[PDB]
Amino acid sequence: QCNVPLGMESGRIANEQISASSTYSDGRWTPQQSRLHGDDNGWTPNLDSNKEYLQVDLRFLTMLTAIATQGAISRETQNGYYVKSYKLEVSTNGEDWMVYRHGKNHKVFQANNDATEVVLNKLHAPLLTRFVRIRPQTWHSGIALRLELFGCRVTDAPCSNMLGMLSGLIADSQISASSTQEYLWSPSAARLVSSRSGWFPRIPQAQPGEEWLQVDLGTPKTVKGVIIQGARARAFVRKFKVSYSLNGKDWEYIQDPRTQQPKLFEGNMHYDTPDIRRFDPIPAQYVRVYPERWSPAGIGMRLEVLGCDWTSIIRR
Amino acid sequence: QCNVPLGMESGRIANEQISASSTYSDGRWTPQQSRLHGDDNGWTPNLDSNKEYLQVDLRFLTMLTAIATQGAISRETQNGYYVKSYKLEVSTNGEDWMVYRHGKNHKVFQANNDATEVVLNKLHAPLLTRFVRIRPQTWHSGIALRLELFGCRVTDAPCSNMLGMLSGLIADSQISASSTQEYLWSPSAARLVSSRSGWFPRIPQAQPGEEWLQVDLGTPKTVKGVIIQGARARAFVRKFKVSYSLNGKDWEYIQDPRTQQPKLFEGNMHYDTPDIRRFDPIPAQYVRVYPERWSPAGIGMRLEVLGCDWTSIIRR
Repeated sequence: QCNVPLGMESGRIANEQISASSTYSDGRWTPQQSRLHGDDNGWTPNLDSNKEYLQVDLRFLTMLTAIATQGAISRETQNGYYVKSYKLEVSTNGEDWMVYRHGKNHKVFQANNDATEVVLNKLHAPLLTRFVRIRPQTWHSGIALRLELFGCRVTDAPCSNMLGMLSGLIADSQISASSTQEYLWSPSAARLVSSRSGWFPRIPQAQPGEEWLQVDLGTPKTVKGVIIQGARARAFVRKFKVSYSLNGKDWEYIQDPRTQQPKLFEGNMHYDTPDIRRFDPIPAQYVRVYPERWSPAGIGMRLEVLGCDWTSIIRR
Repeated sequence: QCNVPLGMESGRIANEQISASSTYSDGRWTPQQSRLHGDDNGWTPNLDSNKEYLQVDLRFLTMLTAIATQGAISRETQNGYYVKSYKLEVSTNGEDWMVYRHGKNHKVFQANNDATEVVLNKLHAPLLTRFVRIRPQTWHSGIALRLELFGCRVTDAPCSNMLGMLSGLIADSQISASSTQEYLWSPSAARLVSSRSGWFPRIPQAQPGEEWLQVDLGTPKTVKGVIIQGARARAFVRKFKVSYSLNGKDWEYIQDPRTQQPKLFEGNMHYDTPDIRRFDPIPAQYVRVYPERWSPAGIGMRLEVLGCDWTSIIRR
């Protein structure tokens, strides 16, 4: 299951992966002291306010499912400090941020009640991200924070490997679309995370079923899912269908077994925070994502395909 | 507490610090024989009248809180002499004098009833001064006086040091005002005690809250009070507010916690006799005194700031 400590306490998250908006000026409450069960104070900002944050760089896209926090007792004075509530803010690139929401509004996490006890919060909806910010909203005596993050990698699941949109392994020539906003479009614009724009059809406010992004994997693969992202009025896909082809001639949609019709996948709720959509493994060389509904600003999309190698050999 | 003998009996007040308007012509009743419990006569003037005085130079600004007197018995004749009542007159410079008052009128201190006993008078209101004159009003047989003075230094209190208006440590460039009566004004005019004039705004009969004197301490300091003085129709401030700034950008007034509004400090009742106004210690580099009420002759002011060094380090 996806609830493994990501490496604050263990040290797997190295000191340099931990930063903050600021730190207490005497240098005794650095971001690097924010490790859960740490024995030397904790992180404390320059000023106590709701505009400060602790930031963890997880290096690569990671599933985040839970957060645990403590306050800290001062080694110098024995005074206890703890955060009573915080907001969560995430990013795939460090520039584009999403404040975690519960329905319409920002989720306010209830945190500590003392300086020693661990308080764990499970996300009601797990989160694909790289950068994590904890932003204290209320505190006792002052802000002090020790932290653990919980989750897993996408590739922890079997046959899940990112097939090469993000990494560039899938070349520009292998990425194509029904139409593009600009002509002499660069196919790299459609790459999950690494792109700084996105694929936009000629009129992003387009017609359902008419537009598509196609990935040619170059050889047949076992395809088990996609990761969809919006684009940099924010543009993202809200609903989509997926079709696939082994031979480049015949296509099929992934079916909703319950409805006996092409499956309508849920898209994104934000332009940056991506969403994983898995499905029953299918042999395919070509995959198309067909946007059906989108945000008010129209279709904008970055994408990655998930799977592994295919075997045309099935035993008899 | 501020009731320590200032050095008449101990000899801390040296002979040269003691003088009088005159002395008995045979030289056997000199001002230097006016020390409490002295064993050789006492001070006696050339003529017995209410126009004579004994004068003590305390050298620097000193808190005076009590006076003790005796008469004296003649070593030569065994006749006893004592002062029955006296007035008190004080000065910061030896030129400008204030007769101590009780309400509207001069305070007449009741003194001795015999030649041997000590009679102590506590001032109903303690007094910041340098020069002290005892002026006998009534006497038995004749004027003879032995004396002790009681009080303390301002710097006996913690974090109280005069920050450099009086001494010149605070340079002319660090002293400024909202407006001045004369242009090409010398900032040194505003220095507590050492100035022989004072700060006057363009129209000393001015509008409340409109005028101010500013001291720039050159670095942030812990500020714990001011000493205000009038100027040389006598000009002095009667009521004032104090504002302060750490960063030279943001200002705050010292608040009256009872009223939740800027504190209205009591000013002077005389042009020369200064008054100490302490407050809760605050970090500041810049301090402004804003006159709100003043004597009929308008705003006139000399000033000193009180405090000590600041530490931007507060332990956590």
